[PDB]
Amino acid sequence: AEPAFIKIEGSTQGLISSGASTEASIGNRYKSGHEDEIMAQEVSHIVTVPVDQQSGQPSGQRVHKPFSFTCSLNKSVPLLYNALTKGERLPTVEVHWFRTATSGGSEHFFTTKLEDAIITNIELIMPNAQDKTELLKVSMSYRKVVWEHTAAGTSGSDDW
Amino acid sequence: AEPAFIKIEGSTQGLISSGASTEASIGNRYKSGHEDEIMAQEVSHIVTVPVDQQSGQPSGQRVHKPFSFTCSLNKSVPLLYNALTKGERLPTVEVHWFRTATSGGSEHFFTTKLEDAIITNIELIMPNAQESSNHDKTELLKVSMSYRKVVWEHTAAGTSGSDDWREG
Amino acid sequence: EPAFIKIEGSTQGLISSGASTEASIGNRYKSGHEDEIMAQEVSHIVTVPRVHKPFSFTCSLNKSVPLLYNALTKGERLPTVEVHWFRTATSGGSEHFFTTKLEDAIITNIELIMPNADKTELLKVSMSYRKVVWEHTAAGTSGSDDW
Amino acid sequence: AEPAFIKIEGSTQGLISSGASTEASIGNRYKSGHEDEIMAQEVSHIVTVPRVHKPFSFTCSLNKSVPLLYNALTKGERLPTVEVHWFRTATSGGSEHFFTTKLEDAIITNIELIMPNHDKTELLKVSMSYRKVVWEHTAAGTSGSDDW
Amino acid sequence: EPAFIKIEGSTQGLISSGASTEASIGNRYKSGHEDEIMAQEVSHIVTVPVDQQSGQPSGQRVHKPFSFTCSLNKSVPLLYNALTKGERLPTVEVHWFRTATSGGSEHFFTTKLEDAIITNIELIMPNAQSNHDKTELLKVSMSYRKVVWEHTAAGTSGSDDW
Amino acid sequence: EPAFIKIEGSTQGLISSGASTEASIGNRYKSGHEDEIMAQEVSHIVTVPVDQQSGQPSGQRVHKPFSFTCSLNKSVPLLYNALTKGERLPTVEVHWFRTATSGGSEHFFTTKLEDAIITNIELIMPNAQSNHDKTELLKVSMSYRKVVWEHTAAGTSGSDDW
Repeated sequence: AEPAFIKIEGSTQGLISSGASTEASIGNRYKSGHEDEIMAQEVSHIVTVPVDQQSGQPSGQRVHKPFSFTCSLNKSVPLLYNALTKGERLPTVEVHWFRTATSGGSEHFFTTKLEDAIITNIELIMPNAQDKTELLKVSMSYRKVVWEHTAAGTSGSDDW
Repeated sequence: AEPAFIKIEGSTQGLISSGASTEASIGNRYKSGHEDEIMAQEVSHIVTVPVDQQSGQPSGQRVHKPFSFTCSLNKSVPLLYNALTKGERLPTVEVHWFRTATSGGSEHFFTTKLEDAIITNIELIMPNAQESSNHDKTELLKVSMSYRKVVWEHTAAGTSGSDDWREG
Repeated sequence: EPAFIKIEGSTQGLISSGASTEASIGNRYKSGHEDEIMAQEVSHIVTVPRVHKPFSFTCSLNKSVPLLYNALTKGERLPTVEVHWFRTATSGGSEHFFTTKLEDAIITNIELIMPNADKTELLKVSMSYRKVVWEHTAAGTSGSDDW
Repeated sequence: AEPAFIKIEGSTQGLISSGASTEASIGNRYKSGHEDEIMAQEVSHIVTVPRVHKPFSFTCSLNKSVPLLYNALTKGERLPTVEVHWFRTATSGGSEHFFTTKLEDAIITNIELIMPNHDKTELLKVSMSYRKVVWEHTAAGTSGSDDW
Repeated sequence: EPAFIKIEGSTQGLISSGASTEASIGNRYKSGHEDEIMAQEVSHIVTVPVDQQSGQPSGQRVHKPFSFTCSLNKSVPLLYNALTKGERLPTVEVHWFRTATSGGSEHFFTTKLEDAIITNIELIMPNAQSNHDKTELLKVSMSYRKVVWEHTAAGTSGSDDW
Repeated sequence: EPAFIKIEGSTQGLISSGASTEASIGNRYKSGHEDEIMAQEVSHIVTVPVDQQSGQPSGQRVHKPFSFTCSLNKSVPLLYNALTKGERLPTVEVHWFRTATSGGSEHFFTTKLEDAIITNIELIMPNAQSNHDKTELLKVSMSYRKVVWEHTAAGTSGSDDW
């Protein structure tokens, strides 16, 4: 699995992801290239339609569930706690997905964009220290999401 | 090897699986042959008959449960979200199952067809880089759907079956 | 080792016909039990607070599967479903040593799972029945009960 | 871990465990010595207070007593004695019998059969209530008991 | 590095007597602690009732059972007797061990219970599949009237009643 | 990568005093952090309630207890004292570490709690089968009235009240 990279813009704190993937921020895990992006080691997101469970037809509108990414303790974490606790809305959250390319390197092939996100949950876990880093799960609702397969040219979107 | 390939046609978006298994869509995992089919790494489906008591035998209408497949982030995924969000009815979903053949190659031996499918759930999960435990693995997209009719076909050996998922 | 299941249905006849032939299961073909389903798992519970619980076996996508769905969805009762259990014997081969048969079985659940995002897809078949008999064929002991 | 051997006597079917651990019954896992006892690969048992005894259970394979065990379960046959002999590695090379658990007029309450597919040999969990249990550390002299 | 526990009840005399001898355990015989139960596991919780939203402090300390896990040793029938008869155990004393400078084991911590009562005995024997060193396990859970914690090597006591 | 926690109590003073010294933890002695507890695990959640099939932000944020896991060290009896007596802890300070360029551990993050209260202490010792060559674990959970987060290496801070 290749890591994804997330650029976060805040209404109060500006470029929250600024310097997130630098040596000062993440250490020997430094990634040359995405200095102003958080490196996401996990992502999860669900979208659902309630169903009757008997006829199989929907029993209500679609429901968006929070978008989540997991990172380590990087330079953005104190800023993310500020946003969570102060209710700061983020006008843009943009995740860039990567895969192994022909040349051998990673290529950006997919994009997920959230508009006016709000952080609803931050979960920190340090696995037992006796190659892994502490984990920080950031969950977010939003007002609109757009999906883009950049390499093949397909996009879609929806409001919350 | 043993992934399945799924052709999806939508009543609004046409051939949703178009080009899903091409190099631009999935990269090094592109499979020449199934260009207009989604590559599915997992599949799950349940059909059940109520028993309802210590009585112990069938007691009510059978219930079909949603059919689901899991794929990676391919060219159709934005289209699939469009289908989920707009309630787009999918007139045909066709699953082709594969196994190792006599000669050593992959063989198509089973087919599952859905008629008037509707996507009810899309769950995206990316496992983490856990020091070569998830080297082979990729982000996964579990797509679930209900339908109005299913056909089961063992193409290699001749046997077929079918059933309707009644509305009421 | 796998178990082998002969299934006879009151509407579709020998449901197990050709289940374990190369055309049905591929390189997993077993050239002994052509007309039996090869079961990779089996589970069954009988309990008192007697209540029998459904008998279950798990197979892959073999040629009887479309017929098993027909039985389930149509409520076809199966007059006999017979399990033959095997073990490796003294010399070197597998020997049949146990049989469980069900009488007037009914399929109540079919759960299909494809794994591994080097094994095979799995299909769990669960069944009620009206009578079950057990018989350690190798040792002479038998038992039976009604539902 | 070494397996245990259980001698089960039933009020209707007699020595249920008779020949349970012989060549014809369990195959290459045949170990001569406990021919008239079932070879148990697992055991679990709980007693708790808010006394409450919970069922004693053992796990075996498809052996010659299993069809008889289903008869006991299905008819409610009271089994006047159930005796488990526990074994451990000794100073020398063989296993030594060091513990015994004895139940009086047990009743089988549950039989759960499971067969897995990197594994070996299907498992059958037999659970039973009882009217009295005796615990005995054979090697050291201490005993205990209680009624249900 | 297992713990070693001494148990006395008001009716049965030294319940842990000879618990860790060959006659009691066998090839796992470990000299020295002959009259103590060798515990392979221990678990214990103490808690304060919460009130999550507008949080911190909805109640009075709650003690939960102290439990240890051993094998089938000579004290087990004695423990079942204690469980079944409701025998009050005036003292249960746990000695914790760690790697020392010398190469041997050093006793550095003690947990004491006063008027303990056995609340649960769960016996589980894992499948012979391999597990060349696994053995039967016995989880014994105890209530008590007072617990004392002592870091013997460094000092520092603490205690509380249930 | 283990973290080190300095704990100050309003009744017992420097509770973490000598927690990581030889008398306290043995050959796991750590010169540098003598007056800090060594933490193997830490867990902490902060959340905002939301209207599920509606707009997101409803209701007050909810801070949840901060937790750390250590072994049986010199501070444990004091930590039990704080739990059972409700001792308010004016400062809890966590220093997080990572591998540096030079090869040594570097301090890069700090988490501080103000007026902490211990709400839960869970002691669990694993079964010494292979695969368990490490020590007993003690989960200490605390609520607090203020927390400060600091990325020391990069210059970011944030904070909140409870």
